[PDB]
Amino acid sequence: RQKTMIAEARNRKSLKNKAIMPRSKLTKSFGKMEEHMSTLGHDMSALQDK
Amino acid sequence: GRYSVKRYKTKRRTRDLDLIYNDLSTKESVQKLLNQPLDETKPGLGQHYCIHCAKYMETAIALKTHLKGKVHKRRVKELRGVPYTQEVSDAAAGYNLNKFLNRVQEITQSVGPEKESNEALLKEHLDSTL
Amino acid sequence: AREITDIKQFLELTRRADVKTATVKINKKLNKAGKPFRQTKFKVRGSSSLYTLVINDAGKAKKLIQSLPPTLKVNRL
Amino acid sequence: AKTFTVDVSSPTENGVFDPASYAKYLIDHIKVEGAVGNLGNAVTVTEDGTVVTVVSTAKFSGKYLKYLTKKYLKKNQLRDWIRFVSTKTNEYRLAFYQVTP
Amino acid sequence: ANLRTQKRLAASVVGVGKRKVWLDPNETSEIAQANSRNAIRKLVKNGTIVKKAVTVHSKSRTRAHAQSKREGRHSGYGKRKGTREARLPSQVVWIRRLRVLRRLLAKYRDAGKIDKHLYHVLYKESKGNAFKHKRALVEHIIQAKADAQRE
Amino acid sequence: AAQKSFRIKQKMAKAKKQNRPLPQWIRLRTNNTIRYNAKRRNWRRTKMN
RNA sequence: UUCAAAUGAGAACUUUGAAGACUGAAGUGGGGAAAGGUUCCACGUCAACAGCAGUUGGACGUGGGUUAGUCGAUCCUAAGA
RNA sequence: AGCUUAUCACCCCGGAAUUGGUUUAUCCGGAGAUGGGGUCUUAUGGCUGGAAGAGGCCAGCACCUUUGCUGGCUCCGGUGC
RNA sequence: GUGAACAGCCUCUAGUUGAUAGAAUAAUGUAGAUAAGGGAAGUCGGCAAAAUAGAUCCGUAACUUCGGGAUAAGGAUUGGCUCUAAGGGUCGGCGAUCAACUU
Ligand SMILES: [Zn+2]
Repeated sequence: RQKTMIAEARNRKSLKNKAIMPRSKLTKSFGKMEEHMSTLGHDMSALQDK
Repeated sequence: GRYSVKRYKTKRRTRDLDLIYNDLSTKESVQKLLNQPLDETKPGLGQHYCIHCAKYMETAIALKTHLKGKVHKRRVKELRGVPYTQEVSDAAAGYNLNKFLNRVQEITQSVGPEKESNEALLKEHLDSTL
Repeated sequence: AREITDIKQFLELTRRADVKTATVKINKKLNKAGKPFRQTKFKVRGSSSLYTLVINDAGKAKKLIQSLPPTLKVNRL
Repeated sequence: AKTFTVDVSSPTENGVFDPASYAKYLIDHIKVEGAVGNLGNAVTVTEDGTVVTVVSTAKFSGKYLKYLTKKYLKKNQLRDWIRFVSTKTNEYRLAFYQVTP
Repeated sequence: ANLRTQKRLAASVVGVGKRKVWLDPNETSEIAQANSRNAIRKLVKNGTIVKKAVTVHSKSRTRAHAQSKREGRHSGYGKRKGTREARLPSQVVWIRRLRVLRRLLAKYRDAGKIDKHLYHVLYKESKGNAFKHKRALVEHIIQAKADAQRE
Repeated sequence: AAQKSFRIKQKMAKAKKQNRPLPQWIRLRTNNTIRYNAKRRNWRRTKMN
């Protein structure tokens, strides 16, 4: 999984060109963080309300 | 490519450290090459000949600057141990082991400190004359 | 643009009869390095120049505001 | 001395974060005059449950605190959803990003 | 559609080049409706157009190499490629040295460690050489004063 | 240029006001021989000195 | 040079985004003089032109746009007329 | 814009060999040096006014707006053939 | 940034990604590159190519209008890492303190 993380970040980064966008300004879906936090082992009953 | 091809030609071939070992081994060999009568063709007219780096310099000061250098120390640090003959090459493969081991203990006992003392006499001779 | 030290000349300027407008500015400043305090800048708009008075002590500043003439328009902040 | 104050209400309420693990990370990974294990009378990390608090007589800065907190969030896989921000001077807090449905 | 004018205007508003500014491809009609810098500003603040922070140029390697140079590395004959003069002029060296020697003698004369006549001969001797540095000048001064009081 | 004289600018203004196609209500006229503007000008094709 | 989407009857060539590269401060940058003269900008827009293509264009059709007591000319004289 | 600030230059005192002062570069001095005090040009810099109210960096909050409004920070330094 | 350097190489800001495309990889060409042993037997002719090349040190002939020739020629070296020494300024009646790259 460490090697998989490295391989993912290799594609994700591309840093010598264009300065990865900040997350302050972007917006993400709901469902994505559902999957992420379920995989991490949390539950989303406090977020579904919201 | 060009560098290896044009440096390591058999025309420009140098003098095979085995033989430099066999030469620095004994007294008469080193004194002969320190004496080296006047030859019109040799670079330094004979004299000023380094034996480790089998090379004729022009002058005493060119010998000094050669000895105060890493090109000399490369060779002296290469020539300390045994000289890697075909005996070693075949003893590694399982062939004439006892000959190799006799040669090894012979160098360790007899020939090693012989050559070391010869090198030390050479060094203080050169440092005193230069 | 010009600074003033005296008070009498600021009053004369307020009563110069070519002044229509003034303005008070409040700044928060630190003294030496040390303590917050309230600087006040009384600016008056002449025809050619803008005259200004720097008052560090608010007590004297508000008494200056009182002694200002009444017809003169003033602008706060 | 110098005091710094982090708030952790937002993630802790929705159940992604535990301040005790965050303080357990800080109290060991904070460096003084070199490496870990020199917080002798100089630094005090203490939690309440909603607010973590640091008090330091030694060299310590809000950028260092942010660096440590972002490292912890990357450890627990929270960098891509939470940000450490300043609300007032030396008063910081964790906040979710602008995720909308 | 064609958001060329919008990219240009967003660059001119934000104060960067077009290579930075970013248009979310989902809000295409909302961006194409815009034909004014006020509208572009609205789209800047609402989060439809952002700034794309700077492409980095780090100096960790340069600072490390400079630190090794301070420590006395990467300076040998294989790294030297210009003459000693081009690297450091002897005129500059002599200027430093002579200013130093003049300043020292001035301070000694003003303090009273030395008289104006010995100052005068030392000035011209240091204008010439035979005083290689502060140490040699101080030692010569000490020898002079010692033989003087000996006389 | 950009520091023109008024003579040059006046000639330029005449050229701008001339730089048009032909109106359509002239096609519809009794005994109309004209079908295009043969004295039309473009900055890249011909120069007007 | 490439990938997806959008537009469109139609996309190797247009737009956006995602990548990879280039000019590398004696620039493929930012401004000016001479010359040019609206080529600037917008809206529509493809018959002809852009030695392939074209939904694009310095093209085609219609409009908008150049604000000075302080920048310049204007004034002075130079070689000269 | 106000106050202050300089190399050269100049003024008063005084009268110099045991010749002294001095530039990286050797010139200056009884036609008055060194030294002590002072005067001037104010290019140039420093403080203040202009001026933080501007601009910049962040944080928000309306979310129904084709302009919606608040809060914080904007400090102190260092170095060179 | 390297480096003596506005050289050459890479990069930041800003800008561009324009020059008809696709599939194969025959000869002959255009632009380059390598080659055993021999080394100018080639050719009108060493054309062209190769070799040399920067910096430190040693050393440098005839001739000379005494100014040069001269980088004559010909030789020893060059990395990295850890160290030593020397080279300065400001204050205190030798010390405290600060700082740069040159050997
Ligand atoms: Zn040798």
